[PDB]
Amino acid sequence: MRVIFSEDHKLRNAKTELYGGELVPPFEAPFRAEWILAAVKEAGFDDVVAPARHGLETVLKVHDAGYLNFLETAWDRWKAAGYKGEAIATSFPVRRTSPRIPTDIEGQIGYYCNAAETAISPGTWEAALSSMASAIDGADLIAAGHKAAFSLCRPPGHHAGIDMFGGYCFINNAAVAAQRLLDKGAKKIAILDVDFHHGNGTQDIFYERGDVFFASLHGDPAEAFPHFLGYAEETGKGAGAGTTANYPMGRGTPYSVWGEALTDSLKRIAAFGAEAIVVSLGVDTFEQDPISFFKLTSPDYITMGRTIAASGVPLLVVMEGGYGVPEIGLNVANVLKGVAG
Amino acid sequence: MRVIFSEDHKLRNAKTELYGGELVPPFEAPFRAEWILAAVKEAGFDDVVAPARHGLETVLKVHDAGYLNFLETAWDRWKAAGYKGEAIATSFPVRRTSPRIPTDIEGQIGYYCNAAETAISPGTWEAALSSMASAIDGADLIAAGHKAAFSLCRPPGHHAGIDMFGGYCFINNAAVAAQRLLDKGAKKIAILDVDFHHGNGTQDIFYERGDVFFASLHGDPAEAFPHFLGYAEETGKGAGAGTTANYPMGRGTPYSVWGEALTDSLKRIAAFGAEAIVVSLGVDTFEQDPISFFKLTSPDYITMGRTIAASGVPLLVVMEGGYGVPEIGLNVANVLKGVAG
Ligand SMILES: NCCCCCC(=O)NO
Ligand SMILES: NCCCCCC(=O)NO
Ligand SMILES: [K+]
Ligand SMILES: [K+]
Ligand code: NA
Ligand code: NA
Ligand SMILES: [Zn+2]
Ligand SMILES: [Zn+2]
Ligand SMILES: [Zn+2]
Ligand SMILES: [Zn+2]
Repeated sequence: MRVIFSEDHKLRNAKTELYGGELVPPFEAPFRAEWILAAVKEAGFDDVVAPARHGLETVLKVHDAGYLNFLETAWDRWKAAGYKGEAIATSFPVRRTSPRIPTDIEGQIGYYCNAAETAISPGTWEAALSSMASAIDGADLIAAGHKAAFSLCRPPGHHAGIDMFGGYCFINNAAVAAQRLLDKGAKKIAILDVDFHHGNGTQDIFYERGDVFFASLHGDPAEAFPHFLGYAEETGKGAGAGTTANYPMGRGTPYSVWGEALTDSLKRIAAFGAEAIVVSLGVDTFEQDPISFFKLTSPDYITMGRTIAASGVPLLVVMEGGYGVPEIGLNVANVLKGVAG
Repeated sequence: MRVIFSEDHKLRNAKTELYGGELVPPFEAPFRAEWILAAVKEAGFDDVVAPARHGLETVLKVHDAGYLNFLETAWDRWKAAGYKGEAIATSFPVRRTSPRIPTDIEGQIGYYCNAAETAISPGTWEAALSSMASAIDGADLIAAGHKAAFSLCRPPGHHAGIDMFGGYCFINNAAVAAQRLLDKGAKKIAILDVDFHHGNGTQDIFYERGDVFFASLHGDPAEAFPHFLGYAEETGKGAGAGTTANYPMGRGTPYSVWGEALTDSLKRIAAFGAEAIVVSLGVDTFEQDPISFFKLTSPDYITMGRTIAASGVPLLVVMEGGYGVPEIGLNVANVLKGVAG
C-alpha cells in the first residue's frame, strides 16, 4: 500500500503548548512524523510518495470559509499586533455570548478556537495545507480503486470543527478525505476514529449530514479531552440523524473491552452501507501514551487493522495522535500490517 | 464616606497570566489595592474599615451553586492532579458543544471559565470571598441610609457571570451588592459599569431580570476584551427586556465623547427608577492604562463622580480594574472627590 507523506509537515514546529498551566514544548512535534515514517518503512511499507499540492476546493465543503481565511493570516496578524509569544487564544465564545465575529486578531483567534492548548506559529497554515494534501491524495487512490492507503498526516485533524481549531488540529484531514471520496463518486462514506480522543471536530462537520457516518471510540469526555462532546447520547440531528456513534470508555480500558466497541462500530458502519472507511488513526490508545488512559499493547494494533479491513470495503488510514515514544511508529505500522495481511 | 477594604485581598497573588502567548506577572496584582488605598486616604477618605465576614446567602442568588462549589476546591483539585503551573483552563464549551458538566478538574475548569487569561492560584477563593464581603458591607451602608460608600474590592468582579470566572474576576462583587440592596428592601437597583471593559459577567447575571438595570460604557467588543458581549443591540430578554444598555466606543475616546454616553446612561437609569446605583468603577479608562484604549485624564474622574452623584440617588462605588501606574489611586480618589464634593 502507498504511503502519502509531505516533508512540509515540518513547517509546523511550534515552540509552545499550554499544558498544566505552563508553556512547554508541544507533544505534537515533528519527531512524531520521523518516528512513524521510519517504522512504516521498517515494516516494508516503503512506497512513500509526496502529495500533489491542492487548493481549497474540497476543504471549503467541510470548513467554513471565514475560518480558513482566518487561519491563512492569523500568524501575520498576531505578529503585527506586537505580541511576543505564539498565537494563543484567551477569550472564548462560551455560554450566552453574542454570535458576532470580532474584527481584531485577539477576538478572532478566540472566535475560531475550541482549545487554548494549541498555539498558531509561523508555518502552521502551510503545514496544515500539506497535511490536507496527503489526505486528499490518499482519498484519490481509494477513489481510483485501491483497497488501502496511508496518509501520514501531520498536523492531525480530528479536533478541527466546521469553524474551530484546537487539540493540535487546524484542517480536518479525515473530513476532507471523506468529502473527496464523495466528490469522486461515492454516495456514502464512514469515518472511524480510533484515536484515544473523541473526534469532536469530525463529529461537528458531519453531525447534520446523512452522507457520512461517524463512529468514535474514545476516553469518556467526562474525564478526557475534548471534554465537551463525545457522549453516547449524541447520535446526529436532522438529515444526519442516526449517523454519529460514540463509544466513550473509562480508565485502563484494554483491548478485550475496546475491541467489543470496535466490533459494534463496524456493524453500524456496515448497516449504514459505507462504500469506504476513512480511519482516523491515533495510537494514543497505547498503554505508554503520556497523555491518555487506555491500555492497548503493540500486538493489539495488528488485530485492530485486520478487524477493520475485514469490513471488506476500501480503507484510507489517516494519521491523528499518539505521543511520547518512538513506538508510536511500531503501533501505526502494526495497524498497516493488519490491514495488509 | 466610608471605605470598606480587606487585607485578605492579598491572598490572591497569582504568579502568572497568559498575555500575548506568554506567561507574565499578572496585571491584577496586590499592589493595586495598596496604591488605591494610599491615594484615597491622601484625598481625605480615611474612614477605612474591614468588612465583616459573610457566608453565601446573597451570592447564591446571583451565582450558580455548582460554580461556587467549583471555585471552593479548584486549586486543591488542580494541585492533586499533579499539574505544575497555576490552574489555567484550556478546553472551553464553545459553539455546538454538549451542555454536560465534566467530572474532572481539567474539564470543570473549562466548563466554569470564560477566559484563559486568568489563573486560579492558592488563596484565590479566600481573597474572592473577602472582596465579596467588602461589597456586601458597602451595600449594607447604603441600605441603612448612607448616600455614598466605597468598597475597595480586589479581586474585581464584573467579568464573573452566572457560572463562569475570567477577566481577573471570580465573584461578581457589584452583582452581589445589587442583590444585597434588593434583599434589604429595594425593588429596583441599577448597576453602572464605567470600567473600560464591558461587564459581561454582570450583564449575564441580570439579563433576564427586571429588578436590575445594567448600563455599561466600554471599549467596543469588536476590538476589546471580553470580545463576545457588549454590543448596543443587547437590551435584555424575558423579564429583563429593556434593562441592559451598552455603550461601546472606539479607540482614543476622550471624555468629551465618553461623557455623552454617561449622560445618556444616567437618563436611562432615572427612567427605570433605580433606588440606588452600584457603580462598577474601573479606572482603566485612563489615558496611560497599559491594556486599554480610552483617553480620560485624571481631572475627568472628578467630573465623572460629580455627574453620577447628581442623579440624586445613593451610590455604592465598587472597585473593578485600572492597571500599571500608581495614578490609578489618584483616579479612584478623584471619582470619590466628585461624589463627595
Ligand atoms: N492538549 C490536550 C490534549 C489534546 C488532544 C490531543 C490528541 O491527541 N487528540 O487526538
Ligand atoms: N487579560 C485580558 C484583559 C482582561 C481585562 C481585565 C479588566 O480590567 N476588566 O475590567
Ligand atoms: K476517537
Ligand atoms: K464598562
Ligand atoms: Na453524518
Ligand atoms: Na436586568
Ligand atoms: Zn492498490
Ligand atoms: Zn488523540
Ligand atoms: Zn453617611
Ligand atoms: Zn477593565
